[PDB]
Amino acid sequence: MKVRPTVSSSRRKARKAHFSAPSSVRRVIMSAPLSKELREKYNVRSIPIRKGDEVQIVRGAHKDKEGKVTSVYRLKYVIHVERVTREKATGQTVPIGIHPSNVVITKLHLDKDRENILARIKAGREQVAKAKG
Amino acid sequence: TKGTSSFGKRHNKTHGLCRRCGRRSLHNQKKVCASCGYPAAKTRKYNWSEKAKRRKVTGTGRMRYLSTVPRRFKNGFRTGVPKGARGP
Amino acid sequence: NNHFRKHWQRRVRCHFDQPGKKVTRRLARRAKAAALAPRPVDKLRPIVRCPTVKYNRRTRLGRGFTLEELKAAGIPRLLAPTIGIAVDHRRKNLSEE
Amino acid sequence: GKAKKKGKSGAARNYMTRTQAVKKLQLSLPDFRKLCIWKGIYPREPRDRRKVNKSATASTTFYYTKDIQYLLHEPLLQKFREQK
Amino acid sequence: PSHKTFRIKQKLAKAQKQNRPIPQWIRLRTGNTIRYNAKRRHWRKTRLGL
Amino acid sequence: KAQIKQALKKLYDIDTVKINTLIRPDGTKKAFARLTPDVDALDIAATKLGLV
Amino acid sequence: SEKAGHQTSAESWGTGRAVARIPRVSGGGTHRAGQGAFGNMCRSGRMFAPTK
Amino acid sequence: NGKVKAGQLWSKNKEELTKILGELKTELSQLRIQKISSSGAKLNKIHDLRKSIARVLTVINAKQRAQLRLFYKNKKYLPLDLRPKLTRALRRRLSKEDASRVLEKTKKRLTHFPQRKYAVKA
Amino acid sequence: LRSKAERQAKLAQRKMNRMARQGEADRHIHASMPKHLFSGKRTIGKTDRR
RNA sequence: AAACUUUCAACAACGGAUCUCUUGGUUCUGGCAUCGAUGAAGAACGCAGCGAAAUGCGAUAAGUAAUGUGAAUUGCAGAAUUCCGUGAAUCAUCGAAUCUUUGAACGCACAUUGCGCCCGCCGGUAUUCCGGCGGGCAUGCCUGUUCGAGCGUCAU
RNA sequence: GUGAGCCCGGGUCGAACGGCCUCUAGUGCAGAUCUUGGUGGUAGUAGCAAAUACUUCAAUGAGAACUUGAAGGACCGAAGUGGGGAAAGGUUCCAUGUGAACAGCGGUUGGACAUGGGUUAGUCGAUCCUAAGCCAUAGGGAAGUUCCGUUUCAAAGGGGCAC
RNA sequence: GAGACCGAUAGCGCACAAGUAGAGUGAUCGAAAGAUGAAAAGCACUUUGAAAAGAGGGUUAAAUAGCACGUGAAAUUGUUG
RNA sequence: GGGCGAGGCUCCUUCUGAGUUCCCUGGAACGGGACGCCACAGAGGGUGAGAGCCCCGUAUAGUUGGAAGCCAAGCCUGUGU
Ligand SMILES: [Zn+2]
Repeated sequence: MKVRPTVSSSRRKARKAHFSAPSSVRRVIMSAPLSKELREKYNVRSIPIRKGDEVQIVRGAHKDKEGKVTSVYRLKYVIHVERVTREKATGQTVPIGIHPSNVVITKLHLDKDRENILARIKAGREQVAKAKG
Repeated sequence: TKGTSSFGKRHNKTHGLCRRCGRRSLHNQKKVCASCGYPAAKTRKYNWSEKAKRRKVTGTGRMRYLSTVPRRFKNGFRTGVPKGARGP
Repeated sequence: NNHFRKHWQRRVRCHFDQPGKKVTRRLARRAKAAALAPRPVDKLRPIVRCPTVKYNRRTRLGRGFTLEELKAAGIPRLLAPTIGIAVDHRRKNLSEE
Repeated sequence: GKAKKKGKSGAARNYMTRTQAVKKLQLSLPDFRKLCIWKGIYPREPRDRRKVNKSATASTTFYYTKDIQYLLHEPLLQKFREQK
Repeated sequence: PSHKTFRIKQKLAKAQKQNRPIPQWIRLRTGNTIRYNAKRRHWRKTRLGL
Repeated sequence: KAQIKQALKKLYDIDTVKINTLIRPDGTKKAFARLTPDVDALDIAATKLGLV
Repeated sequence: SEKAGHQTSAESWGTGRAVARIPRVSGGGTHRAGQGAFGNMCRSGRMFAPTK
Repeated sequence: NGKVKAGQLWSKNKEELTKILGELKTELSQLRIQKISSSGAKLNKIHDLRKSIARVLTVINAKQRAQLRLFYKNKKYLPLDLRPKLTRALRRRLSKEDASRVLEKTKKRLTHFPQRKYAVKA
Repeated sequence: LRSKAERQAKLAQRKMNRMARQGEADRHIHASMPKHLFSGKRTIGKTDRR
């Protein structure tokens, strides 16, 4: 149960915020869990997904399909995974939108900012664990 | 002949465009706007038409300066730059 | 005898804000006590007797101590409001008691 | 476009008499002569003096309008007023 | 008429530039609700009111 | 007209004999600048303006 | 709201041969013109005994 | 080409900034004619040129205002655009010193009988 | 894509074509119950129409 | 007997009720005090590669700078991002800026993109002509400065 | 089940809902020349009859009385069914193309729809002048929004000369 | 931040490019209008028509969801019995 | 009369627990069954159907970095014109 007065439990306000959130907020909303190997390596549970990540789909009709994220299409809150496409009538291929909560990240596209994110999340989790233990 | 035949003589203009409020309500002979009361200093408004008041009240336009004021109040009308910011 | 011959609905006052106003008053009192600590939250009031023959059987707190009371207690009139004593120059002492 | 009016350009704008120069600079005659000598403002001669001033004679002194404009910005005017 | 003021001709210029149908790429946008120009003007239907 | 001819001289070294102007029905101004007979408007449009 | 169903200008067309005597929105050029107003039985009107 | 970054602009002084504004305006002037006479990827370049001109003008204005503030640092009267904005009511509000001025009798009374720190035993 | 957008533009006109408007600029709302035709009484004196 | 009219049923029409939904209203409660001549509210006109509107913005024109985040925007086209970075974004924040014609609206006017005046700067053969650019010129009132008027009161 | 109603079967459909006891109300419709919306008979009916009038061949086109060219026949009859303007309109002007809608019949045509193009001045107007008239200023009214006042009971400014 | 409130003829006039479209010389008056599908996967290709479209064949879990689009009542209409 | 002032408060910032385990239906489990785990968090929302443990958030102590104010235990000093 929420206790703070700045927290609202209004369903109308929650849906308005979710469907009118700007792009930087939608990046945080469009997060995906890490694989078990990545979680034990980095001590990180979830991270926002971006282009170049390797993902495995764990929900839906395209389950157990793996591939690279080719587009993070934030306008309909979906991602596109390579080779996870369907055929239009004319025979061309159109990508299939997958929600980031239906995939698991198997390989991270690593750079300086991603390492900073992982390091600060891991440090925060460790200091929370020491404070609460 | 007060109807259709008389309606054929309607080719003058009682009102022109008013410079201040943009409506076609500036009386061409009196030089007084029927809507906003130009060229009087005050804008014409009355309490017997709350619809007319809310058609032109503050916030129905652009708020080109007034919309920036609450953020400046929230930051306390501060001046200067962030410390270590690039510039002159 | 019902007085509803004016436009009474224009100035009907409801009191849904009674608990919120109690909360606001309590928060203001807490802030005042925290600002005034370790001093008391109020001033010392004298004991006075209510006027008229209906209420002269009962005593209550008054506004402030008289100048004669402060002089007989040895408290200067400029020091008295600075140490939590309320001062009333209008009241006089008509009796010894 | 619009028709020009006579006497609004040319020598009438190029020259002014000493009376007009003194009234323009709001000086006395000794101060004006002193400032003209100190700043090197020299007398001039129009081709036709009637085009500049209809009441001009042979003894009328003329000056350049731009020279009087330059004299308008001389800091000695404030010195003259301060001394007065 | 042929005799017109600069202000009047400027407002007529703005009306002439506004008098168009919507571009066809508008309807292909994601979440588009605009189907046609609902403020389109014609010289026989609605007066400019100048 | 003076601003148009000064702008043409400053931008393309173009010397004009006369300039006519009209405000078009869309609201923009159109200027007909007739060049001096010394220069060729076709050559100027080919080299500088690129209108071939 | 206390003003709901009352922000219209409407007058009855009187006793006649055609229509009911409900107040009707004046003016023209829109669907609302001539339509009933202010009644609890009318669309876009004030409800009977508004809640306080 | 056509993208000028603010980091290199912050180090220049006035002369080459006005120069670079001159070129960026000149390639904007030619590629407008290139836009009306042909097509391609040059539209990104005219967009970049417009933003570069905006950035250069911003840098020039900022450096001029910084120099003017340095010049007017120790002067009594400042230009109106260099004076602080706040609101009109804030600018007409009394100064802190004038609002804090008290009378001589009040100062003596506050000096010799201030509000004391005290407690009452229970 | 051009064929699809053109089909969308043609399908956007179906309601106004059923309403028989002369294009998207015809938004005229006519009076289907005029006050002079649906109010008042005819007396012995001056009438409002012949 | 059919057709026609009516009734009953199935399917198909017409029309948009019902049911479910709700980035919206309505009412209450809590907090806060912040418009404008340093030019407001409002109006008009413009600005995107491809927009009419809504939204945003002002010729630095769906925007600039600064801070932060850290890889997009998307309908198409075209370009990305040295990804181990002064750095995408229709991102957030926002202290520096820009801010057209107007409007209490302020040179005089305005049913005119009309007519001026003052002072500088630049260009065209130019002491004179022509053109452009910049800064200014409303009213009432207050304090002060300076220039004055009056046998109004005096001294000399 | 007397009844208001309740329950089930079958078909359709797609995300919520019900029984019992209490609590609560914007709680039960055939009417109000009721409101809004939708739909019939009338009825393929009334009608589409002022302004004298049309016809032939060819082309275009899926389709031609009302598109075009030619060929004929007529009308306006110079106070015109001609050639140009003022007000008003605002792009209706011109070229190219065109599904539907509109042109009370049709339509390949169109003032319709779509994309583009088009309005060049020292001499034509405006701009300048004043008329009938209107508005500032001085000053006086008015609680005031403002009213009167336009030459006033105003210090309301120009020129010249100077050793 | 909430509600024993309303759930698109309700609730603000406005849940939508709403004080908009539109009307009036003007003061002013002032609407109608939400819902395909989880995802456009918004029907390739063939055939008939000048075209609109139709039929095969497809997509979809479903077109008995085809941008006239959730469900699809009644008045009223067509066919069949 | 002056000057320090530990410490505290207000405001933006970094960070926080646990299943996508097996079976059935289904286009898609967020449904049913089984086995667990977290909980100062079983408020709310999203995700292809009713999700504490898929995601954002939610609870509580705190924990990074920054700015400007206020309160303040105490401590140095001038002394009476
Ligand atoms: Zn006006």
